[PDB]
Amino acid sequence: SSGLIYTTKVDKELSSIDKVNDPNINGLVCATHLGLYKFSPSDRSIKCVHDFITIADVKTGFNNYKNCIAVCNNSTAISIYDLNKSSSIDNPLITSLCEHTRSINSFDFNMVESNLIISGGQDSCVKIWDLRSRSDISINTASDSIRDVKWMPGYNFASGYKFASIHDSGYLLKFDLRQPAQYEKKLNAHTGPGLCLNWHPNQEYIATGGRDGKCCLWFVGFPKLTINTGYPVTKLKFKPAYSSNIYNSLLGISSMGDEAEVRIYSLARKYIPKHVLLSETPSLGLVWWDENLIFNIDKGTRINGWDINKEPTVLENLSKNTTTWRDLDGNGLLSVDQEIGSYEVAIEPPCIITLDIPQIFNNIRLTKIAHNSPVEKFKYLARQLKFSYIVEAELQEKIQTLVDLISIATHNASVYLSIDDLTNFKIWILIRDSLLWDLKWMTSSIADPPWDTKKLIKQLYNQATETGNVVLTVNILFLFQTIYQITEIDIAKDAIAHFLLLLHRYELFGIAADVLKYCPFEDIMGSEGDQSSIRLFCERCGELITNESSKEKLRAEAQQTGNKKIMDKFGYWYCDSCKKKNTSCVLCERPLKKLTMVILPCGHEGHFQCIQEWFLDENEQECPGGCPGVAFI
Amino acid sequence: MQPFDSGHDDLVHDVVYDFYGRHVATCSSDQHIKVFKLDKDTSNWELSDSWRAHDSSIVAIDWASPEYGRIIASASYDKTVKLWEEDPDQEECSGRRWNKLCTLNDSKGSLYSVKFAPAHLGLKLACLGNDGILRLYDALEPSDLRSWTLTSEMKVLSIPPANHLQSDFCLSWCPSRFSPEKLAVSALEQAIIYQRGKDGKLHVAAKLPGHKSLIRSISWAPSIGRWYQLIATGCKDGRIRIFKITEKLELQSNLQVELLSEHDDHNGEVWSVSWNLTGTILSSAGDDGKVRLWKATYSNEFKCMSVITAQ
Amino acid sequence: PRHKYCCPHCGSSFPRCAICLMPLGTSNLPFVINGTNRELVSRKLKLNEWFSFCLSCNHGMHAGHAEEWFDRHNVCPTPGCTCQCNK
Amino acid sequence: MPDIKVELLHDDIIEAYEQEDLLHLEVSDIPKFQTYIYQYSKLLFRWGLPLERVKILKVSTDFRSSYSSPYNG
Ligand SMILES: [Zn+2]
Ligand SMILES: [Zn+2]
Ligand SMILES: [Zn+2]
Ligand SMILES: [Zn+2]
Ligand SMILES: [Zn+2]
Ligand SMILES: [Zn+2]
Ligand SMILES: [Zn+2]
Repeated sequence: SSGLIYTTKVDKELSSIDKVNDPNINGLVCATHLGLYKFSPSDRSIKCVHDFITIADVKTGFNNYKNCIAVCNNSTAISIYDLNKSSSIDNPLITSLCEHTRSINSFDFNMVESNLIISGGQDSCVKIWDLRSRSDISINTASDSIRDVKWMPGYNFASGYKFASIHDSGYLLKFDLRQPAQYEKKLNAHTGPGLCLNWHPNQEYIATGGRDGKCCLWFVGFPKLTINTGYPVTKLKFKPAYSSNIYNSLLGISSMGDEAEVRIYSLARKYIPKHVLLSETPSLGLVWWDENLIFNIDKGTRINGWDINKEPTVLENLSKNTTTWRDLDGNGLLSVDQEIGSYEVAIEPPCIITLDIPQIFNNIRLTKIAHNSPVEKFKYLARQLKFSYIVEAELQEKIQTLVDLISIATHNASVYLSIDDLTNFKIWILIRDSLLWDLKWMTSSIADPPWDTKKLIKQLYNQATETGNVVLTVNILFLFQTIYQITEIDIAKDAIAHFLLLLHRYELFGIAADVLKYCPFEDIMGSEGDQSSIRLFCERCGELITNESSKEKLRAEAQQTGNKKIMDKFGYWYCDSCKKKNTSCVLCERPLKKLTMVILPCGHEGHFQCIQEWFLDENEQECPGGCPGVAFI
Repeated sequence: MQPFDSGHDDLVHDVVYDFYGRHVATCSSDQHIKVFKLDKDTSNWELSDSWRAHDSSIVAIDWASPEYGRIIASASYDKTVKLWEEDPDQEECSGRRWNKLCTLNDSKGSLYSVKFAPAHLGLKLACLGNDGILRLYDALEPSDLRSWTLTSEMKVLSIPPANHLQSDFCLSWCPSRFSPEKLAVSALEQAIIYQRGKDGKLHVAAKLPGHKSLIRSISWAPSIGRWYQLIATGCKDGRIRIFKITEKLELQSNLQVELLSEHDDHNGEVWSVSWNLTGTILSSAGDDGKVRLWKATYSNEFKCMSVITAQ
Repeated sequence: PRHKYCCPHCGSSFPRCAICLMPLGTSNLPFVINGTNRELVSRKLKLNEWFSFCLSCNHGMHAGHAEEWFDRHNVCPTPGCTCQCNK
Repeated sequence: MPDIKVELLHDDIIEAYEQEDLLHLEVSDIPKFQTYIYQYSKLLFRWGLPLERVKILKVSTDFRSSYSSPYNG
């Protein structure tokens, strides 16, 4: 990234990291490794490594104890170390402290009183020791498993006598040095275990976190702010600064697992992070060196460092506006009228701008010329136009095709002239006269002239598809594609499919059915053939109602005779296998042949009039046949 | 129609229509999706549902085809894609109306773009994110909506991006029902068209040139009868680019790319482009609160038709 | 399955409507079938989206779609079928 | 709701309203109108039609003055 400054690699595994609280030197303590990892801005490397010789986090001392490092090794005692006592002759051990009967989960040096330390763990007891001298003061936590205990920070800028505890019982317990065995403030932090505890650097605000994934801010001087991270949060480290307002606090939310990243949240914007600092491997711990630099360790054992004053902001990269269209003219066109805020003091609710572009444009036009409703026009031209057409024999068929295409062109010109748009009446008059020219040369029987039928029809098609007249180009594609090869079959079929999808986008379905019923291209919408076919099994014998014998007999009788009305006797209301006579209506018990109305949960037929009368006029809710249920409405 | 005020507590990122234009789904960074409905009475927008979908900023949304039900799909910065099917029995503005179907938590990076395929491909879904690979999720049996299988895992980049926070990905499908399957990938600064050959696998078909900065949007155009196809790309640099794609019938068709027009009229950063249903008028929204409409002139060159200001 | 009917063996939806190409047997469609005293109007609107089919050509429609189609035409809306389902 | 400002830029309807001509012809549309009209005027003068050549030359000269001495003294 841009703000990345320091990086290296470690040959062995790491567990935690802490900062040497010293403005003179620029080292770090990484946790059984305990290395004084010193970084230098001249080379941007942490190659200066002083090789000084579990569920724990390493911590360094403050104030007069400016050189003490505590780490847990055997999970039963706290081991103190000194950086000055790192020589070969000098013993690199300080007097250890051991009273915990179970595993130690946390410990922390105090920032105001250097001779006082705190810890905790699964032993359900918070103890206080002394470094100048078994603990001195022990506080029972009522069988609550301590995960984190942190001191109240001093943080001398332009106190330290209290501490809090997070627990597996989801309770935040504020304590006091001068008030042992009695918690000062008790708060129910989270449902389930709470795994995070830290204090705000300036104000008395405590931000926690646990298995609920809700980083909740608590006032200790139902929560103040709630950040629904969703993942189990494991670590929080506030930035070192003077935050006069509590909303201008940069907080490092991090988790442990296969998806771990350094996320630096500002409390002013609890929904967008400010830095999503990410490494090649999942991270484990993050610490703040100063007001700018923050380091981390990872599963890949790389001591990466970032500069938050030279990092891109996540808010700037996020999408700010969007547009979509609803139809051809632009009856519905959207935006978002949202303002970008800051990470310091949240946002007014954004306004989605739905605009009637044709109405606004007509208003501005009529205003400009003083010194309608083209969706209805599209409906009118979809409904009222004639899209459908339906060796001497071929000549006669071609002549008849030209004649009734002339008739269709005349009808289209007339219905354009009915609504008074001359710009397409002229087009269809041109097409009609070109067809008349072709008809007169069929009856009478270097580049082509511009009044040639194929060339002129193709040029009018190209002008229509460049201008945006969907209806006219689609009409030309139905009427003059097979006889005049205008474009490829793929382009024509795609245009017809897009026109039918456009008709489906409006509530114009009968028009789309009219268009698809007489389409010369047989595979426009769907490739399964009969997608509306409903084959039935017999209610008496159980075999499928195919009635092939009846169809064969009626086809033979209609072939031997000269009428097509014999084939109207074919139907699926009777069975040929079991000789079922007819299907009866559920209300009137009359024969039912041509249109039914199926009741869904019980499977009963019925006329439109019978079912409609029973369910609207009589206002009944059950099936007429009698069924254990309600087939309402 | 009139503008309406959402209940969103932060920025709205992606807004997508349904098929019929009667429903608007707005996904935002406050971990929320708000689906609105267009009432025939009084001609104003009323809220229908508003529920929490993800644990981070939802950056993309898309409706499915109307024949497969009321399905939206949300991609966010939680490295997940979650689908939502509407249950009409529940009351409106209750939060239990839209029920989760499946969570496609397979990306190692945060997902930026989700797009449904055209309805003639089946219920097919696409994903692009910070990992740098294009993922295709198909329901081979559309009987059950909870059975999604990853059918294509194509690497659109030579290397994954090291700078993960400075990236933006977009996808756009080709709505041509009878042309071969085409998909547009705008990964970081390129734009690659992907076709399906006889092998059943995606292949690189053509590359849109230019694009000096990050690509914030891409939009294929619905060509109703045209002999060419249009792709509109919006960039971080602020330049609208319209590419004239021509197709002539291992891939079954070769593509030639000609930059038809270039427009830097947004003095800033372009965040979205979207054609209309004719493929003639193109919208373009910038970071200045301005929306411009582009229509092709008599020559093969688009020009700005209007500017929409939101004072 | 009080709002959506499917095959119990495989889960596939019903055969599609011949007018709007939506799968039949599903209530609460995205549109309103305003086919050819507010309670009776609402009952008619929710009655228009039912399962109606002809017993001579076996082609399915919504009730409102079949009522609106056969108020202007007299042939089955499926391509390739010549069956006067009205009378 | 905010206030939305709409600014039409090069609207075709306004430009059609601002045009008194049926067509906006140019010299690029008809490159050789002068020579063809002049030669047909010469051919018309060779016939017994001396007014038609004056009509056609008046049309040509009107268009030439639109996009831009034997009878003087
Ligand atoms: Zn039978
Ligand atoms: Zn009856
Ligand atoms: Zn019944
Ligand atoms: Zn089945
Ligand atoms: Zn229907
Ligand atoms: Zn039929
Ligand atoms: Zn029938």
